[PDB]
Amino acid sequence: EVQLLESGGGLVQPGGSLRLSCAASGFTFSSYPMNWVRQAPGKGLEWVSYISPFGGMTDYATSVKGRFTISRDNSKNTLYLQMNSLRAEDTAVYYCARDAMRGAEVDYWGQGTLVTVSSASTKGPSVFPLAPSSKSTSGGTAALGCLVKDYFPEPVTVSWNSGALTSGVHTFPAVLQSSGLYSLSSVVTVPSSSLGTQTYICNVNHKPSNTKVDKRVEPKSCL
Amino acid sequence: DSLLSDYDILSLSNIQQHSVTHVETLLTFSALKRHFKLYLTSSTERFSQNFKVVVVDGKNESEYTVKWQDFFTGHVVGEPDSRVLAHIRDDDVIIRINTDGAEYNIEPLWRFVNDTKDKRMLVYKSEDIKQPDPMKNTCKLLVVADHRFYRYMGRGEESTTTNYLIELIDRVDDIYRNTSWDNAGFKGYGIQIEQIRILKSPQEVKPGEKHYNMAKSYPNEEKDAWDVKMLLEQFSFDIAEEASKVCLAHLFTYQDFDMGTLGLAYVGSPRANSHGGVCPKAYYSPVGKKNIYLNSGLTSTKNYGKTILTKEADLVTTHELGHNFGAEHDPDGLAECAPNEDQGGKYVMYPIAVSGDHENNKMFSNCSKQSIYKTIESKAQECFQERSNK
Amino acid sequence: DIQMTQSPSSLSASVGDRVTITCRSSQSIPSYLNWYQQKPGKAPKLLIYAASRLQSGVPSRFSGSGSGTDFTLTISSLQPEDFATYYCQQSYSTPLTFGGGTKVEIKRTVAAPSVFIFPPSDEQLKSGTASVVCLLNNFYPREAKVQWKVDNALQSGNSQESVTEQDSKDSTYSLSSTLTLSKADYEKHKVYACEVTHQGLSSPVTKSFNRGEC
Ligand SMILES: [Zn+2]
Repeated sequence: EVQLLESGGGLVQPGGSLRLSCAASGFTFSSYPMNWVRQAPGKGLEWVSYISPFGGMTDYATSVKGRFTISRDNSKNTLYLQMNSLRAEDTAVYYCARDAMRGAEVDYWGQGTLVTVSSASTKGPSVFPLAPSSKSTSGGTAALGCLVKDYFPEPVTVSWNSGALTSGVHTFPAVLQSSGLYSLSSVVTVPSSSLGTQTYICNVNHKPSNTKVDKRVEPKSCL
Repeated sequence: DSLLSDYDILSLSNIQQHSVTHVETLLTFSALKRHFKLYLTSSTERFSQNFKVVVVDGKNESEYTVKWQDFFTGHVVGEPDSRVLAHIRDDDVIIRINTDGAEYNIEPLWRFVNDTKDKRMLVYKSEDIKQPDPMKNTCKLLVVADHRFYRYMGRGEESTTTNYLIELIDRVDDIYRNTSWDNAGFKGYGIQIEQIRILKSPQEVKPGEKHYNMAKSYPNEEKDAWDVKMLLEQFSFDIAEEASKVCLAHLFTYQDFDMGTLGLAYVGSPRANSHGGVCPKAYYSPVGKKNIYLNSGLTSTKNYGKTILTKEADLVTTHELGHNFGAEHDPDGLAECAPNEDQGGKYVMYPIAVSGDHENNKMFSNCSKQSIYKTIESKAQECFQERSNK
Repeated sequence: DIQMTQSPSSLSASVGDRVTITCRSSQSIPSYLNWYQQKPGKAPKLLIYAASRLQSGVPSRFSGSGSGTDFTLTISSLQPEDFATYYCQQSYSTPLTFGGGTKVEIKRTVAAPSVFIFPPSDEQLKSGTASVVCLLNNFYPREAKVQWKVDNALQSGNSQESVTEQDSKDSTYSLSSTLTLSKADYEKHKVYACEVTHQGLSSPVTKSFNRGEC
């Protein structure tokens, strides 16, 4: 049961520093070389760093040559990746991969720490009504959801009706806004005959920041 | 310099009369409290037909003709149960005598008094230092002596360096061949030199580069020595080409390691998926775009600023080679794996280095012999050649 | 520096169809190329190493071949549990970099998307920002992008469409474009509309919702 737990990773301003660690367990750490691999949000995934089994030969990618530092305390059974002078482009999920002690591939990966960087404090999500109306709705095409905008960090779990339903509700990947803050609006379509009959109240919760947001909107057609 | 108890001084030219298959010897000297009448033999065939000694340089290489008339091996008169190794030259003398349990050793004085021009012997007893299929029973081991070892323990001369290296390796092989790894007839799976590489000068490197022979140290130039693990890793990286065709590749160096350690080699394992140990198992590394073979080793012959005696150097070498042969450091919890000082003293493979405390300090513990047997049983069928000599 | 390429970037196949993935390098990697599979939301898992060998743990349907420059990964049968993005990696040089990424999803029948747009709310009017989100639900395939600009407006970055991930059970796609508008353009933009373009649809249904006009 080879498990590679990772720690660290959070909202940090540009020019900061992080010391996220790989709590490698279940195998002989001292003999296996390791790699540090990143994954941009919604994009491809690229290798970042390599370290020799004893820490002798260490080299990085071309983009992190002078800003990163990888070290191993084999006594404490843990792999480190100290990065300084972080940049906005470094927003990525950082996986810790164990290089295959045979060949040159990798067998087992970590779970990744969502290292997000921005000069924006964790602000509580705000929800604006996607209210149905006589003039704004036509036919059976009905819309309803939580217009969550200007929230930071991610992730935020999409719980609807106290999280009763987890399938059939489309949770759009959160999309960055022009203000540099996350925003998502999960929407599921239901028949118009039950638009004003059954209550459709959506909920959102921010796990890392312990921010729970719920906005109540009366089912009215407005004008 | 004067740390051990018995360190009586001898003069080679005056006391060693050296009276006379192939060439016999009946040399004698009045060392310590014994007349020490010896009997020694040497021959051409004692050296391998592929025993090539290369003294490397910066892009240049040379071959040194080993004097097979020199390295002696025989017995003490009146003691047929004894075993004595020796190496007699005009000035170079490295003799080691085993009889009645007690061990008598000889070294030139120039290694200790910091004056290389002194000629004298250092006779002492190691007990008084203050502190089953044959034909696949030989691991061709490659000897590497970096620039520090050649400059400090070889007077700057290649001949002394290779003579000392061969004598120490013969000592280690004599230690190895005696032990029976299974408490049965399965004995004699020792080592043998295939090729000695003597690095006479430091290897110039580009700034920011690394080498196991450079004139600095990796972790910090403030210290005068490398980190043990980093040095071993770099040596394995650099010798990867020359370590492919040899069962082992051992590096001999001269620097004062931190916290009193002297050597550390990659631990062996009989498992196929494990790399590092007796067999040259393959392991690729994208850093150098080359295969890396983890059948390496390391032996420093300097602790606490003073050159250590040949007995402690031999002990450190066989400790590193036992680590290579699959053994592990003895567990201090059990007295059967490693007893206290009174009942024979610590065994080999102890976490700390013990030079000559007691008699079984040169003997492998069964608690560490089992692992060596496990590794050898699976690696002999793969990377063990013939003895090729006597 | 070794540059690595994958083709096709996104391909569709049935359950029984034979999917072949081509991964071409910018050099002649001797034999060190290996593939990975990552399902959305999980760490990548290695399938094939040395470009011709299968890992102990991956089903024997995955086969790899190709030496020198041309490298290929082939899966004989697309079992419904192997629908995830694949990255090919070279492990020859120090800056070992992975491929761009190929994605495989369920091939189904031709779909008929729907059209709907949501204007900014009344509370949005007093908020100071007008946000418009479109509604595209239960459509196939995702390879249909719409970039509709209103009355010569510089729409970039903000007009980032949000599309859900291809589930292996529901297998339905939902899309929602993001349109950002200022209060100043409310008077100048008297026309509000959205565009659709899909392989199923014969004509672009211009679902336009103006204030009081449809
Ligand atoms: Zn040791």
